[PDB]
Amino acid sequence: WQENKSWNAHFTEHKSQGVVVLWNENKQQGFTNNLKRANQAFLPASTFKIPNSLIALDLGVVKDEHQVFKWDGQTRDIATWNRDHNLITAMKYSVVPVYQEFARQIGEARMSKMLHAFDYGNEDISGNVDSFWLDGGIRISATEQISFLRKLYHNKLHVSERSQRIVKQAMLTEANGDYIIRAKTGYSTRIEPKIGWWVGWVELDDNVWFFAMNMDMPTSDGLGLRQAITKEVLKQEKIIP
Ligand SMILES: C=C(C(=O)O)[C@@H](C)[C@H]1OB(O)c2cc(F)ccc21
Repeated sequence: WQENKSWNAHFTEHKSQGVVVLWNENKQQGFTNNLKRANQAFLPASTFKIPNSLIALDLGVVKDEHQVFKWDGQTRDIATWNRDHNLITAMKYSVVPVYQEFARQIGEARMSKMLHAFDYGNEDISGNVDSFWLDGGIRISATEQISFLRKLYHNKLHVSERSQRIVKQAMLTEANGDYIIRAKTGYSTRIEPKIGWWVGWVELDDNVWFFAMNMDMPTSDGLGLRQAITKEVLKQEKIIP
């Protein structure tokens, strides 16, 4: 691991504090601006939609990426949640109530066994089966997110190849002729410290760069900084133009 404190400039530019962790897959080398915070374990919030999706698909709770999960008719504050979703749109709009229902169907015994099989964070699902990743016991660090994502990239998690391919499709965030980003955002507001996450990877022609960042997020106004700050680091490191 190498520490690169120069990336703190990108946080300071926005009156923010946080960590970005990068992993160069070809070279098996990691870089971060803060070795301590890189290994600090936090609630995953909606980054948990990655493992939750994989488990739901492997147990048949989700049949495929086209299956429609009808809105339950309860009007919630995020307007895009107040409609029917499939796996692609539920990931895109981070539709908590869809994933809460998945978790109830999975159940606590299978959820716990799956997170142990995935070596996921502290493997502790204490709390409500349908909210432990928001206000229960599960904690994961940025470097732990990378370990998990590397297994997903290589189809090495303890679920089917199909489930892993479908979730990677559903993680698609950005693509152009220079790179592909597959990732998931998170926003942990229920338990201090309030933080934002962005975790995933950048596919290049001849390498993949895994990333996991989190940052203090005292209000929702800064959510776009999750991606912006990460992209400043990726640009500095010549991973994206
Ligand atoms: C869209 C989001 C994101 O891009 O983060 C957020 C708002 C969403 O996704 B999660 O992180 C999560 C958790 C909650 F308890 C409530 C809402 C969300």
